[PDB]
Parts: sequence; C-alpha cells; structure tokens
Amino acid sequence: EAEAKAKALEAQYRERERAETEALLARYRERAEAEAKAVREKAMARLDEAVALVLKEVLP
Amino acid sequence: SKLEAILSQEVEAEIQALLQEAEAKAEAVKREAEEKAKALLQARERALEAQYRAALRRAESA
Repeated sequence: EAEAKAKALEAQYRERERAETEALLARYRERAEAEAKAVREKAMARLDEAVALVLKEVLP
Repeated sequence: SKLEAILSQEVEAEIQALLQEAEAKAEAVKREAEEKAKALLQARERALEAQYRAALRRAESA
C-alpha cells in the first residue's frame, strides 16, 4: 500500500508538472506576442528620418 | 503435587521467554518494513521534485 501512495504521487506530480509548463507557455508567450508588436508601433510613427537619411547618403 | 509444581513452574517461565522472544523476532520485522517504506516514499518525493523544478526552469528559460 506504500507503493500505491508513491505511484499515485507521481501521477499528480506529472499532472502538475504538465499543467505548470503548459500554463507557463500561454502566459509567457502572450507577453512576447504583446511586446514585439509594441516595439513595432514605437517605430512605425517616427520612421521618416531613417529613409530621409539613407537617401541623402546614397543619392549623390 | 509440589513436585509436579516445580516442573510446571519451570516450563511456564521458559514459555514466556520464548513468547516475548517471538514478539521481538516479529517486532524487528514489523519495524524494518516501516523503515524500508519510509525510504521508498521519500526517495520518490526527491526524484519527482527535481522533475518539477527543473521542468519549469527550462520552460521559462525557453
């Protein structure tokens, strides 16, 4: 009956492991999904200058 | 008689040293199992615990 305890412990241990890594991905990933976009937007607006600059160097 | 009394009395006092002995020869078995068992449930807390912490770390690290 002690072998039973441990076998049963493992189950739960693996279930919880599963659940934590599986949950971890959602949570972690969605900050990636958010920030990547969020550095884009910062650029998007103010973005003229790069082209303007680059054009000046190559143009002559 | 009192003669047969001494033989009774001897035999019984010997009997009780066998029976108590018998208990002790059991008691160690009983308590051995208990000790063994403790080492089984604990040792399996250990391995599985590593399989937890390390699982989450690499998951975060990934």
